[PDB]
Amino acid sequence: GTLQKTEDVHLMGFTLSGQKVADSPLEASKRWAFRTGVPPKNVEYTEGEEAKTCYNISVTDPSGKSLLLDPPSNIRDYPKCKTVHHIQGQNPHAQGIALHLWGAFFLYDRVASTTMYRGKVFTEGNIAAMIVNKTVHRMIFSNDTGCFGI
Amino acid sequence: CSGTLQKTEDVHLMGFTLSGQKVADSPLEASKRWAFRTGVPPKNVEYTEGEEAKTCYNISVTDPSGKSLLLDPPSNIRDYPKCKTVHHIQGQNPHAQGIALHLWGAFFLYDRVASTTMYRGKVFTEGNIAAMIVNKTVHRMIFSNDTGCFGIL
Amino acid sequence: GTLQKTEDVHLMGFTLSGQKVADSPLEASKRWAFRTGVPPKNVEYTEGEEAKTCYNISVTDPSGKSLLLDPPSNIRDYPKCKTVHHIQGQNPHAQGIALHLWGAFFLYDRVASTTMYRGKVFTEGNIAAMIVNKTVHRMIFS
Amino acid sequence: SGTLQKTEDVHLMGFTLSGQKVADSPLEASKRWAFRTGVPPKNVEYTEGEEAKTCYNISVTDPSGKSLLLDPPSNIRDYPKCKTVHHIQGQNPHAQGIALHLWGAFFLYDRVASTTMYRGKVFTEGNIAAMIVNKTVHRMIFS
Amino acid sequence: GTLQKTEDVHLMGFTLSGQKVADSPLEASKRWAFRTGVPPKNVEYTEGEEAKTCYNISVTDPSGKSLLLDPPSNIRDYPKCKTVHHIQGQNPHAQGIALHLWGAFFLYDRVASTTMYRGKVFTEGNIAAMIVNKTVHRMIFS
Amino acid sequence: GTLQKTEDVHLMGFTLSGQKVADSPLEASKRWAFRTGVPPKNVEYTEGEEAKTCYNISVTDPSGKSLLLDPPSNIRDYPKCKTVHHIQGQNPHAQGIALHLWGAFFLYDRVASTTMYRGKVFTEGNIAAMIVNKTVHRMIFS
Amino acid sequence: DESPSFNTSLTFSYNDCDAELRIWSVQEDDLAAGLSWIPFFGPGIEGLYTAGLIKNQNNLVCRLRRLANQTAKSLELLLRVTTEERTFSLINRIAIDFLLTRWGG
Amino acid sequence: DESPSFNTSTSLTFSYNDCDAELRIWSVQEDDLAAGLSWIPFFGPGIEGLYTAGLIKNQNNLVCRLRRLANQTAKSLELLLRVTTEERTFSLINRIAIDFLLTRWGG
Amino acid sequence: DESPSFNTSTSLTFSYNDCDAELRIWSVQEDDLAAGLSWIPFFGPGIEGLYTAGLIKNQNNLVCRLRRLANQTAKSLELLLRVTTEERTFSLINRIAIDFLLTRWGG
Amino acid sequence: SPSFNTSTSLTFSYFNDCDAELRIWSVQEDDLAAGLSWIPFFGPGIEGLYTAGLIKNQNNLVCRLRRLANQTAKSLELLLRVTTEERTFSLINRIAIDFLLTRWGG
Amino acid sequence: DESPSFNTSTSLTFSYNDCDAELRIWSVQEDDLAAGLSWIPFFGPGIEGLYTAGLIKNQNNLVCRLRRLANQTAKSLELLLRVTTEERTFSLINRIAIDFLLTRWGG
Amino acid sequence: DESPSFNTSTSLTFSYNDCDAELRIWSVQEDDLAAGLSWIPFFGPGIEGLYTAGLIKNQNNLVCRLRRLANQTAKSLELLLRVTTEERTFSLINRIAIDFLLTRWGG
Ligand SMILES: *[C@@H]1O[C@H](CO)[C@@H](O[C@@H]2O[C@H](CO)[C@@H](O[C@@H]3O[C@H](CO[C@H]4O[C@H](CO)[C@@H](O)[C@H](O)[C@@H]4O)[C@@H](O)[C@H](O[C@H]4O[C@H](CO)[C@@H](O)[C@H](O)[C@@H]4O)[C@@H]3O)[C@H](O)[C@H]2NC(C)=O)[C@H](O)[C@H]1NC(C)=O
Ligand SMILES: *[C@@H]1O[C@H](CO)[C@@H](O[C@@H]2O[C@H](CO)[C@@H](O[C@@H]3O[C@H](CO[C@H]4O[C@H](CO)[C@@H](O)[C@H](O)[C@@H]4O)[C@@H](O)[C@H](O[C@H]4O[C@H](CO)[C@@H](O)[C@H](O)[C@@H]4O)[C@@H]3O)[C@H](O)[C@H]2NC(C)=O)[C@H](O)[C@H]1NC(C)=O
Ligand SMILES: *[C@@H]1O[C@H](CO)[C@@H](O[C@@H]2O[C@H](CO)[C@@H](O[C@@H]3O[C@H](CO[C@H]4O[C@H](CO)[C@@H](O)[C@H](O)[C@@H]4O)[C@@H](O)[C@H](O[C@H]4O[C@H](CO)[C@@H](O)[C@H](O)[C@@H]4O)[C@@H]3O)[C@H](O)[C@H]2NC(C)=O)[C@H](O)[C@H]1NC(C)=O
Ligand SMILES: *[C@@H]1O[C@H](CO)[C@@H](O[C@@H]2O[C@H](CO)[C@@H](O[C@@H]3O[C@H](CO[C@H]4O[C@H](CO)[C@@H](O)[C@H](O)[C@@H]4O)[C@@H](O)[C@H](O[C@H]4O[C@H](CO)[C@@H](O)[C@H](O)[C@@H]4O)[C@@H]3O)[C@H](O)[C@H]2NC(C)=O)[C@H](O)[C@H]1NC(C)=O
Ligand SMILES: *[C@@H]1O[C@H](CO)[C@@H](O[C@@H]2O[C@H](CO)[C@@H](O[C@@H]3O[C@H](CO)[C@@H](O)[C@H](O)[C@@H]3O)[C@H](O)[C@H]2NC(C)=O)[C@H](O)[C@H]1NC(C)=O
Ligand SMILES: *[C@@H]1O[C@H](CO)[C@@H](O[C@@H]2O[C@H](CO)[C@@H](O[C@@H]3O[C@H](CO)[C@@H](O)[C@H](O)[C@@H]3O)[C@H](O)[C@H]2NC(C)=O)[C@H](O)[C@H]1NC(C)=O
Ligand SMILES: *[C@@H]1O[C@H](CO)[C@@H](O[C@@H]2O[C@H](CO)[C@@H](O[C@@H]3O[C@H](CO)[C@@H](O)[C@H](O)[C@@H]3O)[C@H](O)[C@H]2NC(C)=O)[C@H](O)[C@H]1NC(C)=O
Ligand SMILES: *[C@@H]1O[C@H](CO)[C@@H](O[C@@H]2O[C@H](CO)[C@@H](O[C@@H]3O[C@H](CO)[C@@H](O)[C@H](O)[C@@H]3O)[C@H](O)[C@H]2NC(C)=O)[C@H](O)[C@H]1NC(C)=O
Ligand SMILES: *[C@@H]1O[C@H](CO)[C@@H](O[C@@H]2O[C@H](CO)[C@@H](O[C@@H]3O[C@H](CO)[C@@H](O)[C@H](O)[C@@H]3O)[C@H](O)[C@H]2NC(C)=O)[C@H](O)[C@H]1NC(C)=O
Ligand SMILES: *[C@@H]1O[C@H](CO)[C@@H](O[C@@H]2O[C@H](CO)[C@@H](O[C@@H]3O[C@H](CO)[C@@H](O)[C@H](O)[C@@H]3O)[C@H](O)[C@H]2NC(C)=O)[C@H](O)[C@H]1NC(C)=O
Repeated sequence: GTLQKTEDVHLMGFTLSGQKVADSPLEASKRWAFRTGVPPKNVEYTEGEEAKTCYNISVTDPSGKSLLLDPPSNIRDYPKCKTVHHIQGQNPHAQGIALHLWGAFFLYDRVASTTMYRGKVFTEGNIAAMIVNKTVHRMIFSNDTGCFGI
Repeated sequence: CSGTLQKTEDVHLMGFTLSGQKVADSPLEASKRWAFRTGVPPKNVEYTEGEEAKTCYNISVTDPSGKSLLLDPPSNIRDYPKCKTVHHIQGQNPHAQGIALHLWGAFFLYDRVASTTMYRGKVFTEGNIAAMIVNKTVHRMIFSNDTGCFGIL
Repeated sequence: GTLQKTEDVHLMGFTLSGQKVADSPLEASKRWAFRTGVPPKNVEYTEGEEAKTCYNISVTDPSGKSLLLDPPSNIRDYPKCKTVHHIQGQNPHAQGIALHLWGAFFLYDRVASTTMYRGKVFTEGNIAAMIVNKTVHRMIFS
Repeated sequence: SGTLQKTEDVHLMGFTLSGQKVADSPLEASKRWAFRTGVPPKNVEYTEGEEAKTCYNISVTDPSGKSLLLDPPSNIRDYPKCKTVHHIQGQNPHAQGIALHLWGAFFLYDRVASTTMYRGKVFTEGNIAAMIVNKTVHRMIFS
Repeated sequence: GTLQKTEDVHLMGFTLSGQKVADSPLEASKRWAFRTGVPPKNVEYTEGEEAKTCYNISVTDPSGKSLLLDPPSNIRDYPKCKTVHHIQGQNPHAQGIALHLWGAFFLYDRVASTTMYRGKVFTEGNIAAMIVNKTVHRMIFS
Repeated sequence: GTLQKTEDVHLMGFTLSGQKVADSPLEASKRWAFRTGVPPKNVEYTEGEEAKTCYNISVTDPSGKSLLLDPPSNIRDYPKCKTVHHIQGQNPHAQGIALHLWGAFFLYDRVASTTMYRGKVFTEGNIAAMIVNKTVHRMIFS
Repeated sequence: DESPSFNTSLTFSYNDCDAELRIWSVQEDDLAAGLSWIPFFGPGIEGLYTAGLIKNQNNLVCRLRRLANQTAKSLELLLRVTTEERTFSLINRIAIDFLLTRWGG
Repeated sequence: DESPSFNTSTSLTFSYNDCDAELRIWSVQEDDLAAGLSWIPFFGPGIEGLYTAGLIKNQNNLVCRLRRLANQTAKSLELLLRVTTEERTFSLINRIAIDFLLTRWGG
Repeated sequence: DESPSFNTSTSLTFSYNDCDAELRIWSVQEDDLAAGLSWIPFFGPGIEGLYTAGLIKNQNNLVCRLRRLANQTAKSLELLLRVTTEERTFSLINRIAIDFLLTRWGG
Repeated sequence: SPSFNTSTSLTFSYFNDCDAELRIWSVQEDDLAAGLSWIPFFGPGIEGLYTAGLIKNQNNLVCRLRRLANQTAKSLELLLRVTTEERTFSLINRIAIDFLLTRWGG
Repeated sequence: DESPSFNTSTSLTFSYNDCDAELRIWSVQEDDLAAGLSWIPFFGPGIEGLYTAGLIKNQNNLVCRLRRLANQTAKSLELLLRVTTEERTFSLINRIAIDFLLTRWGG
Repeated sequence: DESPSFNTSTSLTFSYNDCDAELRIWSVQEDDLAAGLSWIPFFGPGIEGLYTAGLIKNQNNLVCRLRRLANQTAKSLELLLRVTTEERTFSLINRIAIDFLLTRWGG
C-alpha cells in the first residue's frame, strides 16, 4: 500500500458495547477472574470510541486490603463515558491478579491492559491497527455481592 | 417604560446547572452537599427549559433492613433529558432518618421539574432556575454496598 | 368588547355529532388508536352540548387485563346522552394508551381528556372559549 | 381606588365560631354536623388564622368496625393552636356518606379549610375572609 | 545524503546563550511559570553545547517542602558549566510544576526535559536533529 | 540475506560453562569485582542455554545490609540450572557496584545485565544474534 | 386560542353545522333559594344542571362550532407543554392575556 | 368573594353581641423574613415551629366587622367551590388579583 | 423574585470570571406547526423526541449575568415555596404576569 | 498484527454483531498548533486535549474494523507474552518496519 | 554486532578445542495456537511452564561458530550499552532490523 | 523533525547575523578503544572522564544553519511529546531512521 510517514499508523480501541455484547454489571462480571502466576502487560494506543458503559470497581479481602494492583503513573481514567457504574465487593478465597476470560483488554486513557487497576475507570474492548492517508483522514472524519469467585 | 410582556406564552425560564458555575461536580465531593432531615415537607416547582448538564447521578440509599430512604417519585417525575455522564452509586446509611435535602439552596433538577428532595431511581442534576422575559423575535434571533453515604452533620 | 369579572368567561364543549359526522359505533371506531410514549392530559370546561350518541367501551387483552386506564376521582360520566352504546371487544396487538386520530377530545363531566378511560361514558367533541357577561346572557339563553 | 402592589399582599384569615359567641361545648356542637351522600368534598387554601379556644378530635365507626370518615390526604395536618382538645369516640349504625356542616361553616385545619371531616386530624369550626394589607400597615397594626 | 547505519543520527542541543539572549537570573524568572495539569516529558539526546551560565534553583513554601518534582535516576547534573549560580528562593503563591514560556528545554546530562527538578544543574536550550557519517565528522573535530 | 518478518531475529545466551572455563565457585570469584560510579545496564534476549552451574550469592557489610542492588520487577531467576551454589560472604573493604572483569553478562530470565542483583539466581554468559526463518528453525530444533 | 366577545346588531370581535343548539348549564336560580347554597342542602351531582337552548339569530351557532374546531388545534399544543396529568384550568390564562393585550391597545 | 382594602389615611379610610374584641392570631414570620441560613429548609424552622403569635388591637372597630365579613364570605365561597370538580387544595389569591385588575380598569 | 427584560434595538438594553461563556440548552420547540399534523398526539414526537438543542451566544455577557441571576433568585424562590402546602408542582407564570401588571403604573 | 489499509475509502487492502454508528475521540494536531498554543503552559490539560467526531459507514467500514478488533487480538496477546517489560510497549515502529520488510526483501 | 543468516540446503549456508559440540536450548514455543484457548492469559501456561527444551545438532560446524560469535558480540554491545543512559529495557531487535534494512538497500 | 546532511566536495552541501562564531563541544568517545581493554565496564572511564572536548569551525556558515534549526525542531517536538503518555526517556533515532526510509521509498 501507501505509507509516507510514521504517525499516520493508527491504533484505535473499539469497545464491546458497540459489538452488541450485553454489558450490564450484574452479568458482565463473569468475564473476569483471578489467577496467580502471570505478569501484567500494557500496550499504548492512540484513539478510541465513546463508551456506553464504564466501571469503577473495588474488590477487597475480609481483612480490608484491596486485591487489585496499584496503578502505575501512566494509567489514567477513560476519557469519555456515558454511564459510570460504581461497584464494591469482597472475595475471601481468591488470590492473584484480575484477568479477562475472553482475552479482551481493559481500556484506559490510551493504555490497554491485561489486568485491572485499583481506583481507575476502564472499559472492555480491543485495539485495532490501520494505515490511513492525511487527505483520507480529512475525508472520512467529521459490599454489593461476591463478584468474580469463579 | 419597558412593557415587553404582550402575551403569556413568552415563557422562557431556564434552569442553570452548577457545573457551569465552576462548582466541583465529582461524585465524591458532591455528596457533601446532601443530608437527611425529618420534619420538612417536599416541594416541587415547574420549569420549562434549561441547560444540558455535564454530570448526572443515579443514587439509591438503603438501611440495614433493606428499605430505601428516598421518597417514591410522582407520575410527573422523569429522568433528566441531557446528561453527558451518568454516575450510578449504590450505598447505605444506618443512622439517618427523614428525607434528603441540599445544604446550599440548589434544586434537584429533573425533566421540567425542580425539587428540594431526591426520588427513588431517578436521574437528576443540581441547578437553580431563573425567570425572565423575551419575546418571539429575540429568541428566534439568538436561539442557535458503599455505606456511610451522605455522612452526617 | 369588555370583560368585567373572571367568571364571565365560558368554555363550551360542542360535539362532533352536531358537525354532520357519522356516529355509528362501527364507523366511529376507526378514529381511535393505541400508542405508547405520550402522557395523558386533562382540561377543565364549564358547560357544553349534550350528544346524540355516547359510548361505554371496555377493551381487554386475551389474558383479561383492560388496556384502558383507571379513572381518576374527578372523572365522571357524561351528563346527558340520548343514546348510550355498550361495545366490548379484544385486541391482542394493541399496547399503550388510547388516542383520537382527528385530534378531538373525549368529553366527560366538565373534564375533556386526550385519552379513553375504563367504565366511563364519554363523547367526542371540541371545546371553545368565549366571553359573554350576565347582562345579555339571558337574552340568548332560553 | 385601591392599594394592591404585590400578589402576596392578599391575606386569607380564618376566624373561629367560638369568637362569635357561639356555643362550642361538644354536647351542643354535634348538632351542626350531619351525613350525606352525593356531594364531593372541597378544600381551599388560606394563609393565617385565629388562635382557637376549643378544638375536636373525632372518630366515628360502624358496628362492622370501619370508619365513616374519609382518609386524610397528605395536605391535611393538625390545627396549629388549640387551647383545649376534645376527644370523642362514637358509633353511628345508620349513617352513610360524608360528614357535612349544617351552618355552611368550614372545618379549619393547618392553612386548609374543608367542607368535610377527616380521620385522625384535629380541626375547628370557622370561616375565612380575604383582605389586602401591605407591609407597613401590617407592621403598624399587627403587634 | 545517505546514512549507512543508525548510529549516524546525531542530536546536538544548543543553548539559548548563543543567540545573545540575556541570562541574568533577576530577569530570567519570567521565562518560567507554574501550572497544574501538564505531565512532564523527557527526550534522550546524544550530545549538546555547554552553557555560559547554569542554575541550581530550589523553590520553597511556608510549609517547608519543595514544590519541584523529584528527579528520576537517569537525571544527572549538567556536564560543562562556566559560572553556576546557586540560588535559593521562596514562593508562597505557586502551585503545580514548572514550565518554560518560550517552549525551550531544560537540558541536563544527555536528557532534555520540559520541567524543573530538585537540586539538579541544568541549562536552557533546544535540540536539533541531523545526520553526519564518520568521514565528515572526522574532517571536523579532529 | 533474507528477513521476511521481524520475529526472524534471535538473541541467544551462551554460557562459559560450555566453553570449558573453570566454573567452580573457588576460582569464579576473581572474575567479579566492585567499583563505584558506573551505572548498571541490562539488555533483553529471547532464548538461552541450560547451564551446568548457577549461583545464588548475597554479600553483606559489617553493619548488616547487602551491598547488592535491589532487583527490578522484571528480574527473575534463570530458567533451567543443573547445579545451584549458595554462597554467603562478607567484604568490609569494598563498596559500590558489582562488575565482571571479562565483560561477560550476568544472565537472568531473558535479561543480560552488567551487575549482580540480590536474591536472584544468575549465570555467566554472553549473547549473540542471528537471522533464521521458520523453515530452518523447524529442521534445526528437535 | 381565540376568545370572541358578544355585544348588547351583535358585533363580534375575536353542510357541517346544525342550527339547533341545546346545552346544559350550572344553576343560577339556586343562589336565590336562601338555604340551598349549603352543601348539605344542595341538589347533588345529578340535579346540578339545567337544560337550555341557544337561538340562531345572527348565525352564531355555526361560528361557535367552527370556533371549537379551530380552537382544538391551538389548545392541544398548550396541553403538550405542561407536565401535569390532572385537571388543568385555562380561565386565568385567558383573563391575564386579555389584560396584557388590553394595555397595548 | 369580596375584599376590603385596610389602608392608612396618609378616622381611618376603609373600602369595599356576636363579637369578641381580643384577637390573638398565628402568622408566618411577622418581620425579619431573611437571615443568614434560615431560608434553606435544612436549617429551617420546621413544620411545628414556623408560626409566630400576634395580637391585633380593636382600635377603630376592626375585629367585629372582620368577623361579620368572614361570616358572609361563605355564601360566595361555597358556591365558588361547588362549580369546580378538583378535590385538591385550591388557591384563590390569583382570582382576587385578577378581579382587582378587571374591576379597576372600568374604561 | 426577580424577572429581567431583554429587548433588541428600539441596542440590547436590560431591565429588572466565575462562569462559562458557552451556553448549550434544550428547548421544547420553536414552531412544530410547519409539519402540518404534528399537533395531533398520535402523530406527535413523544417524550424522547420532544426537545430541540440550541446555543445561546455570550456576545453581550448575557450568560454570566443569567447564572448570577439564578443564584440570586434561588433564596426568594425557596421563601416562596415554603409558604405553600401543596406538594404538586407549582406554576409561577401567572404569578409573574400578575406581579408585572401590578408593579408598574406610572407611564 | 493484522494491518489494514484504507486507500481509495474504496480500497480495503489487508496485510449481526455490529453497530453502524462510530463516534471517536482523538488528538487533532491540525488545529492544535494555533500559533503559540504548542507551549505546555499555553496549552490544554488532561480534560480538554481530545476532540469528538463520527465515522461514516460508507463501504461497510465500521463492521469490518470490529472484525479487525477480533482478528488482531490473538496475535497481540502472543506478542505481549514474549516480551518481559511490564510498562507500556511502543508498537507503531514495529508495524512501520514490518511494512518495509514485507514490501521489498528476499 | 554481527548477525549471521542461515539458509537451507547449500546442511546450512553460513552466509554472513574449547567449544562443546552438545548444545541444548530452551525457547518459547509457537505451536500453542493449536489449542485454541492458550493465547488467553488465564488459560496459559504461566511462568515455569512457558518454556520448551530442544537440542541443536552440529551439521556444518555451526555450534562453535555461534560460540565464537557470542564472544566478540559483547565487544560491540558493551559500547552500545555504554552510549545510552537509561538503566532498564533495551530491545535491540528493531536496531538490527533497521541496520539490516539500511545496509543492503543503501543505493 | 527535519535533518540536514553531509554532502561534501561534489565545501559542504546541506540538504534539508545573530549567531556565535566560536563553538566548542563535548561528545561521547569515538576512539576510546586504543589498548583493547578499556571497553570493560570495570576498566571504563567512569562518568567524569567520559566526555571528550573539541571545536567545530565555521566553514560554509554551518553554525548559523544549526542554531536556526532550534525553532523548527522545538515547534514540532513538543507536539510529538504531547501524543505519548510516558514520562520516561524517549529515543528519536529509530523514528528518524524509519522516516528516512519511508520518504525514500515513496515511489
Ligand atoms: C451561589 O454561588 C456561591 C459561589 O459563587 C456559593 O457560595 C458558596 O456557599 C457555600 C455554602 O455552603 C460555601 O461553603 C462554605 O464555606 C466555608 C468553608 O469552606 C471553605 O472555606 C475556605 C475556602 O478557601 C477554606 O478554609 C476551606 O477550603 C473551606 O472548606 C464554611 O463557611 C462552610 O462550612 C460549613 O459546612 C461544613 C460542613 O462540611 C461545616 O464545617 C459547617 O457547617 C460550616 O458552617 C461552607 O462549606 C462556599 O464557600 C461558597 N463559595 C464561595 C466561592 O463563596 C453559593 O452556594 C451559591 N448558591 C446556591 C448554589 O444556591
Ligand atoms: C572469549 O572471551 C573471553 C573474555 O570474554 C576470553 O577470556 C580471556 O582469556 C584470557 C586468556 O586466558 C585472559 O587473560 C589473562 O588470563 C589469565 C588468567 O589465568 C588465571 O588462571 C591461570 C591458571 O591456569 C593462572 O595463570 C592464574 O591463576 C590466572 O589468574 C591471567 O594471565 C590474566 O589475569 C591476571 O593475571 C595476573 C593476576 O593473576 C595479573 O598480573 C594480570 O594483569 C591479569 O589481571 C589475564 O586475565 C582474559 O582475562 C580473558 N578476558 C578478556 C576480556 O580478555 C577468552 O579467551 C575468549 N575465548 C576465545 C576462544 O577467544
Ligand atoms: C374540523 O372539521 C373538519 C370537517 O369539517 C375535519 O376535517 C376532517 O379531517 C380529517 C383528518 O383526518 C379528514 O380525514 C381524512 O380524509 C381522507 C379520506 O379520504 C376519503 O374521503 C375523501 C373525502 O371525503 C375522498 O377522497 C374519498 O371519499 C376518500 O375515501 C384522507 O385524506 C385521510 O386518511 C388518512 O387517515 C387514514 C386512517 O389512518 C389513513 O389511510 C392515512 O393516515 C390517511 O392519511 C383522512 O381520513 C376528513 O376528511 C376531514 N373532513 C372533511 C369533511 O373534509 C377536522 O378534523 C375537524 N377538526 C377537529 C379538530 O376535529
Ligand atoms: C526563533 O527565532 C527568533 C527570530 O526572531 C529568535 O528571536 C527571538 O524570538 C522570540 C520569540 O518570538 C522573541 O521573544 C518575543 O519578542 C518580543 C519582544 O519585543 C518586546 O520587547 C522589545 C525590547 O525588549 C521592544 O521592542 C518591545 O518592548 C516589544 O514589546 C515580544 O513579542 C515577546 O515579549 C512579550 O511577549 C508577550 C506578549 O506581550 C508577553 O506576555 C511578555 O511579557 C512580553 O512582553 C517575546 O519576548 C525574542 O525577542 C527574539 N529575540 C531577538 C533577539 O530578536 C529566537 O531566539 C528563536 N528561538 C526560540 C523562540 O526558541
Ligand atoms: C473510583 O472509586 C475510587 C474508590 O473506590 C476513587 O478513588 C478515590 O479517590 C479519592 C479522590 O482522589 C481519594 O481521596 C484522596 O485520598 C488521599 C488520602 O490520603 C489524599 O490524596 C486526598 O486527601 C483524598 O482524600 C481516595 O483515597 C480514593 N480511594 C481509593 C480507595 O483509592 C476514584 O476517585 C473513583 N473514580 C471516579 C472517577 O470517581
Ligand atoms: C437508575 O438506576 C435504576 C436502578 O434501579 C434503574 O432502574 C432499573 O432499570 C432497569 C433497566 O430498565 C430495570 O430492569 C428491568 O426491570 C423490569 C422488571 O425486571 C423488566 O422490564 C426487565 O426485565 C428489567 O429487569 C430495573 O427494574 C430498574 N429498577 C427499578 C428499581 O425500577 C434506572 O434505569 C437508572 N436510570 C437510567 C437512566 O439508567
Ligand atoms: C359502563 O360500563 C361499565 C363496565 O364496562 C359499568 O361498570 C360496572 O358497573 C356495575 C354497576 O355499578 C358494577 O357492578 C358492581 O360492582 C361492585 C363489585 O365490583 C359492587 O358495587 C356491586 O356488587 C356490583 O357488582 C361493575 O363492577 C362495573 N364494571 C366495571 C368493569 O367496572 C358501568 O356501569 C357502565 N356505565 C353505564 C352508565 O352504563
Ligand atoms: C386524634 O385521635 C387519633 C385517633 O385516635 C390519634 O391518632 C393516633 O395517634 C397515635 C399516636 O401517634 C397513633 O399510635 C401510633 O401508631 C403506630 C402503630 O402503633 C406507631 O407509629 C406508634 O407506636 C403509635 O402507637 C395511632 O395509630 C393514631 N390512630 C389513628 C387511627 O391514626 C391522634 O393522635 C389524635 N390527635 C391528637 C391527640 O392530637
Ligand atoms: C545543587 O543544589 C542542591 C541543593 O538544592 C545540592 O544538593 C545538596 O548536596 C549536598 C552535598 O552533596 C547534600 O548533602 C549531603 O546529603 C546526604 C544526606 O543524606 C549525605 O550524602 C551527606 O551527609 C550530605 O549531607 C545535600 O543533601 C543536597 N541537598 C538536597 C536538597 O538534595 C547540590 O549539591 C547542588 N549542586 C551543585 C553542583 O552545586
Ligand atoms: C538466593 O539467595 C538469597 C539470599 O538472601 C535468598 O533470599 C532469601 O530467601 C528466603 C526464602 O524465600 C527468604 O526468607 C523468607 O523471607 C520472608 C521474611 O522473613 C518471608 O517470606 C519468609 O518467612 C522467609 O523467611 C529470605 O528473606 C531471602 N533473603 C533476602 C535477603 O531477601 C534466595 O531465596 C535465593 N534464591 C534461591 C532460588 O534459593
